[PDB]
Amino acid sequence: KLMFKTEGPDSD
Amino acid sequence: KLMFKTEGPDSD
Amino acid sequence: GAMGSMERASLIQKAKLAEQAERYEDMAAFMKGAVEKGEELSCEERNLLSVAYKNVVGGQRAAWRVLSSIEQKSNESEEKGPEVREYREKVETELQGVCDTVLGLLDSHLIKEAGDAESRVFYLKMKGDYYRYLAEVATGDDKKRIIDSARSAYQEAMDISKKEMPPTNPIRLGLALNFSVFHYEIANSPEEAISLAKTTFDEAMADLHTLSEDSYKDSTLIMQLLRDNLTLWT
Amino acid sequence: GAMGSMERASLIQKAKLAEQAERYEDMAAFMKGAVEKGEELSCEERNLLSVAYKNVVGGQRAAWRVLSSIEQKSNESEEKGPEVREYREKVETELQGVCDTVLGLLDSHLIKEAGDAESRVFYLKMKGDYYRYLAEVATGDDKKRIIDSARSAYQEAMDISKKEMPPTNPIRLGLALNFSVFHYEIANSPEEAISLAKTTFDEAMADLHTLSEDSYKDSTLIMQLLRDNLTLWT
Ligand SMILES: N=C(N)c1cc(-c2ccccc2)c(-c2cncn2CCN)s1
Ligand SMILES: N=C(N)c1cc(-c2ccccc2)c(-c2cncn2CCN)s1
Ligand SMILES: [Cl-]
Ligand SMILES: [Cl-]
Ligand SMILES: [Mg+2]
Ligand SMILES: [Mg+2]
Ligand SMILES: [Mg+2]
Ligand SMILES: [Mg+2]
Repeated sequence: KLMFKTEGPDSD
Repeated sequence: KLMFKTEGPDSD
Repeated sequence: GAMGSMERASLIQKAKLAEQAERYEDMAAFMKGAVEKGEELSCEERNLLSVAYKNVVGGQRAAWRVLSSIEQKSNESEEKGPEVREYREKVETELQGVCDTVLGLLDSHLIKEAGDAESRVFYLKMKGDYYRYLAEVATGDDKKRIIDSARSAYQEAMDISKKEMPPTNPIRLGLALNFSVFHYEIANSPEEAISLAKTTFDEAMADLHTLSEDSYKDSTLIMQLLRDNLTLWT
Repeated sequence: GAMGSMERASLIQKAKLAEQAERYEDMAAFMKGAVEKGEELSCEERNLLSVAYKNVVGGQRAAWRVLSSIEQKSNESEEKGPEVREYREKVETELQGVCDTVLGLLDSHLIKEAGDAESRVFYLKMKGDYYRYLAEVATGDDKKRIIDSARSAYQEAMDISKKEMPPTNPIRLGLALNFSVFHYEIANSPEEAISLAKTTFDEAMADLHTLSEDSYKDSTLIMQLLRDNLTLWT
């Protein structure tokens, strides 16, 4: 899936 | 520490 | 529970060590133990709590998406039995458990003792985030209520942030970023998402002149994430 | 134990799914369950077992090294209390537990039922590897015996591999690679390490002409790891 930017560590 | 190459996934 | 015998300060120290060692499950357990001491958290401690659980749930989310994609392909061929569904369900249940744990800490009793904007907005944003992660995997008769719980937490956080924080405040910016993603792909409100991201970006831009060099870097980092999303969305 | 009620084939299937999801703790638990069914493992299944535990112990080793480095610096300042040592000890104990689990599977009863060179050498190499990981963290009155257990397992594997496998065989090559690292930094025998890596590389080079394109790629991949180490060592 295309994941959009969210706050904090991009851990997924 | 400098780690040398060992077999398989370089998981450390 | 299991951290009950360890000093609060030792738990915090070990959370910082666990972060350095990339041991995020340990980091989360240490910070859960620190929360359960009953004292409020400082800004640094709040961020240790959030970073720990974000890393844990992030691994679970990524794994869930891999398994869900395989499962959908299998439905849509050749029938392979119940194993893909079972294992997706296993990871899903673990993920829901982490979200429930975080939500439990926020409800007992971090939010009710949080009076300053920087703590209260931080925790309400977290509440929105972990209901959002529950929403990502929700399919049953509770999905609408989970989505509304996320919306409600984000909206309370937004209302406080607009009254009590400048538009460049990094907590306010990260909240708006995450609420805009909530709108885009959980609430199926892409226009609301775009509006929120644009307005947030523009109002922050106009307030950058008030900031020090260091605060400028903090704020523009998150502004770039809003722009990244707007570029994908428009 | 906890996988006793799941079909062997379902455990294998879920190990493959866990690998795709980068869920290596799950992958290891599934493969432990498969081993405990009591049947021998195929080549693919042996590799699933090894990849799973290598990823798990690799994270622990990396974390242990971070914490050990912090601990040494603290000795080497300002005294910070027992926490660094305690947490290094925690990770160390977890690491030792994983090594003991793998060694237990090999001893009950993978090695004793392994008669073909490709299975027996694979398992004896694993035995050397997990005693080597124990040696990396060993400091007490058992360190010499742990090191000798690693040496003994590697040496039996080497003796079989030289009699029963061609010099390009990837299992044989990976064994020699790992035994050379054992020599270099566990046994404090850098000259033995260099000799073994050089001889292994040269004898493999001279046998490449016998291989298909695909086998050539498999063998030269591991040969490059020998060269990488020789470049650092000479
Ligand atoms: N251990 C971590 N991951 C973090 C610690 C802190 C932090 C917060 C306050 C005081 C000292 C450290 C973070 C933080 C969050 N807002 C700004 N900061 C500082 C750095 N930009 S993040
Ligand atoms: N699931 C994994 N990580 C692996 C699976 C297998 C494998 C082995 C035999 C048959 C089918 C697959 C591996 C393997 C190890 N030696 C060669 N191979 C094949 C690929 N080079 S590795
Ligand atoms: Cl399962
Ligand atoms: Cl500890
Ligand atoms: Mg479910
Ligand atoms: Mg339009
Ligand atoms: Mg110890
Ligand atoms: Mg010399």
